[PDB]
Amino acid sequence: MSEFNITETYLRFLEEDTEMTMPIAAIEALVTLLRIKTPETAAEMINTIKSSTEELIKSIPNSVSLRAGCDIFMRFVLRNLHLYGDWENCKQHLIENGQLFVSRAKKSRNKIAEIGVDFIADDDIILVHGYSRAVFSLLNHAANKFIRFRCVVTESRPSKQGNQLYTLLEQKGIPVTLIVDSAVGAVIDKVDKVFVGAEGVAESGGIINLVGTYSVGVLAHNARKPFYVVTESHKFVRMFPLSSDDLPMAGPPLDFTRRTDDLEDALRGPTIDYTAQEYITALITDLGVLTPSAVSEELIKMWYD
Amino acid sequence: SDVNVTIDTFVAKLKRRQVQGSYAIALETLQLLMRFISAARWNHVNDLIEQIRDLGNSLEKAHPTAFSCGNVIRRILAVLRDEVEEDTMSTTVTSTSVAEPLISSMFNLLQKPESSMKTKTDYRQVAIQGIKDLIDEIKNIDEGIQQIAIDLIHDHEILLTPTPDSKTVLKFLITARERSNRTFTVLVTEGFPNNTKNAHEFAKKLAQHNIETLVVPDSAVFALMSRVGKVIIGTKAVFVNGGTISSNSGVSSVCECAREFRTPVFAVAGLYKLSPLYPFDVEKFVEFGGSQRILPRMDPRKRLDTVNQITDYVPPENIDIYITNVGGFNPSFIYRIAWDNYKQIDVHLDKNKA
Amino acid sequence: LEQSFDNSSLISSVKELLLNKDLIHPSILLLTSHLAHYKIVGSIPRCIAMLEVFQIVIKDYQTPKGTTLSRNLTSYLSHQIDLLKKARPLSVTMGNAIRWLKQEISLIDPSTPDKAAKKDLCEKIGQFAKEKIELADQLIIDNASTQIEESTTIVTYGSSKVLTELLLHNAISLKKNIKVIVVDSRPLFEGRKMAETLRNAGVNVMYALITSLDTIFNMDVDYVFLGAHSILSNGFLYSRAGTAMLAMSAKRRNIPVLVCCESLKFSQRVQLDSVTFNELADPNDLVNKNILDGWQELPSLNIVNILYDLTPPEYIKKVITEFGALPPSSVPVILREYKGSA
Amino acid sequence: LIRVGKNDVAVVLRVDKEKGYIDLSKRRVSSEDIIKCEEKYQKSKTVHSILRYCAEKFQIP
Repeated sequence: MSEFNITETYLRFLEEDTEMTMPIAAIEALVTLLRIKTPETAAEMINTIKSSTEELIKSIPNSVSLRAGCDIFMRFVLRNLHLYGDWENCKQHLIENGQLFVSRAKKSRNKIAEIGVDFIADDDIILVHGYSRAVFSLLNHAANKFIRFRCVVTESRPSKQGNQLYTLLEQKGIPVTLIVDSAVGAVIDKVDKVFVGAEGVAESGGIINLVGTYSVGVLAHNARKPFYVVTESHKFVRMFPLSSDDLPMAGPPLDFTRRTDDLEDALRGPTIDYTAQEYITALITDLGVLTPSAVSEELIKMWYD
Repeated sequence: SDVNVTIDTFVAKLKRRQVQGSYAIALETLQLLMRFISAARWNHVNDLIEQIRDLGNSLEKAHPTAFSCGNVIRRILAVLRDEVEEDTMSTTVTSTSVAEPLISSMFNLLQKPESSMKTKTDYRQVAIQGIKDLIDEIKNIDEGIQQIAIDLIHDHEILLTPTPDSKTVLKFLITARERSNRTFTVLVTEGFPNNTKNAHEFAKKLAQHNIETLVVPDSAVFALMSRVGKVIIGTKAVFVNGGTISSNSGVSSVCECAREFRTPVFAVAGLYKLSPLYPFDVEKFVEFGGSQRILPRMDPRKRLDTVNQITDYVPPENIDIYITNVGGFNPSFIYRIAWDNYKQIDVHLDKNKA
Repeated sequence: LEQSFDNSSLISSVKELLLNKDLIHPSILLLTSHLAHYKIVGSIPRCIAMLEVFQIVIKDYQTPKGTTLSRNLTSYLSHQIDLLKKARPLSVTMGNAIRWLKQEISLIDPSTPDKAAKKDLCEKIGQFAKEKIELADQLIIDNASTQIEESTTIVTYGSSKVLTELLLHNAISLKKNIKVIVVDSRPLFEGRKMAETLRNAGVNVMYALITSLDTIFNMDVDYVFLGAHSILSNGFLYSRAGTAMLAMSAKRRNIPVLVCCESLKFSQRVQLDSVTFNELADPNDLVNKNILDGWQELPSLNIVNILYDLTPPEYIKKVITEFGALPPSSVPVILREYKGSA
Repeated sequence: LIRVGKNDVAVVLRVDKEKGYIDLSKRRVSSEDIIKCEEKYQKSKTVHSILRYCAEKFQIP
């Protein structure tokens, strides 16, 4: 009898497929929590799932996609707790709704492409940043559409993700180079469109993914090239920062301590930046193309009370 | 019947530029849809949305670069879609009707498990009264403009306008002198070779009501951009970004010179000019015209190639406010008016769901 | 006469209404002479003062002979409004209280014996001052206190309205370290009213002036807070003048700007230019044989002052209200979903 | 915010016999039952206050 906390349920099926990502894995674990542990009373169910979400955030704090999944699960159990079935059917009604995310959010990524293929037009040199697999889910259907384009992939120092794209869509058959991440300003005068992928959307439209998407965003603004971001609808999160600095990793982004003998010195600054709403200009979700004030309204309506 | 000849004679009228602008094509396609709904045989309302939607698909496929004939049909599809839900919830005994206008548009599609009761003919009469109040909305769009834009303009400010060919700016700039007594002047550029038969008529109509006017040419607008405090745009269609599609020319650059001098940019617009689409590829929503009237040499063999443009797009960044008949709105708050008058379904208005 | 802005008739400087047509309450004459002569107020102090003097003027009914209480009180109270209209032009905390008050007058029924009129107007306007003002401000404190780290600074402006209690709460009731910088302006030295209270409570206040605004921002500085008089339909702020210069300087030197506001204070109207809808305020105050006497009788001289001007919404990082944080471009969704309906 | 701390009446839907994690309900409360249980609880408080100081000043369990 599993306890669903850390790895007795969650981290097992992350090794089943390296295509499922973190937040829908969190959705799958949280629905299979109360799919079995349903002790016929509406009180301790919500206590169990709130305890489970807080210990799962307590497992890995610096992967804020997890917070997005573990909080839209609370929105799911709140709205499915609504319609007021007196808990007599909801013990069966909520769990038969249940797996509609793993039948729904799993097949959201081609629904992204079905509305985002009509962005990359003919002969567009494209800049992507980091292994954001929804961007590749758009680009796969774009190359299957037989449309002519070129791609440029940045480095993802120190998180290594930029080396994956050049070994991902090269074998699909797209002419692609791998620029280094510092060389954006000398090339973004030539890049037609730039895509990124978020690990979170704030309450105004923000990109909380990686090391330097604020840098490539402010390069996109002072080259006046359109800065799109491909995401999907399990990436909304309540966390609305105000600076370019989020929750810390373990200390401040500006360390000034002493290296003892030979410890690592690359990851000493920040690793997850923030982008304001001005630098993004259109984001892609399951809900269509979505201007950032629309994503602000969409995350302002389902989070108030 | 005698309705299938009418819908293609209106198609062939809208192909070959016999109707133009944004007012006239909207009134004509609305007249055509009233002729259609007066002779419809649906037997169920979900058949009627298909019978009104394939017509819209054929008519949008006929001529995509005029949007007033493509959004009135979406708007009446929305207002006929709305009364499905109202009737349906009420009929069910168990939960009746919530009757709440605003809903979160993400999540309710992510939990799906699957008297005057029907009165089958009422969809016909409610579509006819929707036709009638669409007429009674489009025919008087200037009232909200002349109500709220005087709150947004002040007195001793010289103005610029790059769209002379709009009746909205003409009626507003006449009624700003007729009732109110705010004196000013209006610089006006000509969109050569298109608005040069209109900008001079625009200056004539403003000199009849004698508001201090003067005509600038296109090349002499940057020198006079430092003097002018405000521009104003009488647009043709405006998208969910606020990136509008204008009249003849000029406005893709003079609005940029307005943005670079931090000069405010207005945009008056009727509510029928909206579109729940998106500028996917911006050149596809831009009507490049003919090369006849920009050099009348007609070079036979030397044949220097050339480019004309009868549509200038502005992005939402260059534009500042939208004066509509339902209030003033940000360029980043044009989506919600669209979803207040359209739905998620009729933006990919096509039977072949690919 | 080149811009002719000094002849803007949005304020009328006529005084001394001697007409005895109506029973003007002596307390409301005290309130108007307390507002217009020596300005001791912000916006929600004007709202609480107006609300708790309308409290007294409904407690002193004095109904006429043949007229029902549902058919006299709105005209009587509108003539009470007219003296404040003469005194100082109204806030949106004036207007969104008085139109709510008239709507609650409207739903009374002609059966009250003028004894339960207290129990459904006094208690209900006390519930208004509770709900739409005070516990809303308590939600402002409990929402904005999580967005201040310890050992930081705050640059307010003028007299705050709600966030004086925020600075006192984060100073004393949560004991985290904080260094408030208060800056104000000629002629209504109302930042000194914050400085006296905050330093009397014992927090590191460092007063300044807006002419020296550069050297504040060259220190260790972040988290500019701003009290609001109203927030327009676009996102344009509207507050005491001189706000927007430190707003654009604060956004220029890439440190965040916040606005502590509540949902009573959002407005339906719309403007984008600063000197369009505005208040001229008594140009004799900008003198204190003086330095100059008589801008009048000298041809070609004028003295102007402005109370209200607009920060553009590119500058405000975060408007905070009692429902939650929000970008300033998204204020019409709380104009339409929550104001009035709550 | 205005309602927290203040007390009211509530009927009980379901109860775990071995867990304190138990539900309450006040939509399904009639108007008479409010006054009846309020009188019963005022009765309860005025028979608790007469034994609280007795046990805590005579110092017994």
